[PDB]
Amino acid sequence: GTILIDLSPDDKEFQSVEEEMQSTVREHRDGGHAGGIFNRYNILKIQKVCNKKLWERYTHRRKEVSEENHNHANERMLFHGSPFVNAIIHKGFDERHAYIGGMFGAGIYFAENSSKSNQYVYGIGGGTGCPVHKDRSCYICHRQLLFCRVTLGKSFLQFSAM
Amino acid sequence: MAHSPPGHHSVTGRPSVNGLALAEYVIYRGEQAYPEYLITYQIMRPE
Ligand SMILES: O=C1Oc2ccccc2C12CCN(c1nc3c(c(=O)[nH]1)CCCC3)CC2
Ligand SMILES: [Zn+2]
Repeated sequence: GTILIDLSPDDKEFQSVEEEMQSTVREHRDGGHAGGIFNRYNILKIQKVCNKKLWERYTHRRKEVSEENHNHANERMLFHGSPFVNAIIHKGFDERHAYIGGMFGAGIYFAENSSKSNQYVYGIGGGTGCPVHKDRSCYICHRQLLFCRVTLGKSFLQFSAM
Repeated sequence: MAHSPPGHHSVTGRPSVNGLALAEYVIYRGEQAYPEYLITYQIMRPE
C-alpha cells in the first residue's frame, strides 16, 4: 500500500525538511558514542510516504484525541530513528516499535533534535554501528530517519535530569 | 506498551539540566503517529 514520492532538492518542501534536520543537530553527552561525531548531515534523498490506509488510521485517531482535548490535536512534526524504518513506512507504528526501557515508560519515542533520533538508526545506543563497517560514526553508509506527524493531545509534562 | 498517564494522550520529556537539549515525546498508541517523510542521509565528518 505504501508509495514513496521523491521530492526535488529544488522544491521548497525538500529545503524546509532539510532545514529542520540540519538546524536541530546538537552535541550529545556521550561525546558521539552512539550516533557518531558530526555537526551536519549530507542529505541524499527526502521521500514523502503515501499510504491511504495508514493516513486514515492516523487521522481517525487524531480526530478522537482532538475531541478529548478542548478541540486541540496538539500535532507536532518530530523525528524518529529506528532499525525498523522499513517496517514502519509499510505497516505503520505499533507496540513492537516501542522502547520498553525508555525513561518515560514503554512507548514510541520521538525527538525534536534530529541528532537524538540519529542515535537510534542502528539500534539502542547505536547498536554495533553500521552493518558494513560496524562503525557507529560511519561517514560512508547511508542512514535513514523519519520526520513524523505526531498527535500529542493533552501531554503529561515530565521534567528529566538530562 | 504502557498506558499514558490518566487523562493524558502522551508524555513530554523535557530536559531540565542541559538547556540546549530539546524535548522528547512518547505516545502509547501506534495510530498517533504517521511517518510522513523518509530522509536518507550521511553524517559528515567535521572540517
Ligand atoms: O532503537 C531501537 O531499537 C529497538 C529495538 C527493538 C524495539 C524498539 C527499538 C528502538 C528503541 C528506541 N527508538 C528511539 N528512541 C528514541 C528516539 C528515537 O527516534 N527512536 C528519540 C528520543 C529518544 C528515544 C527506536 C526503536
Ligand atoms: Zn559503514
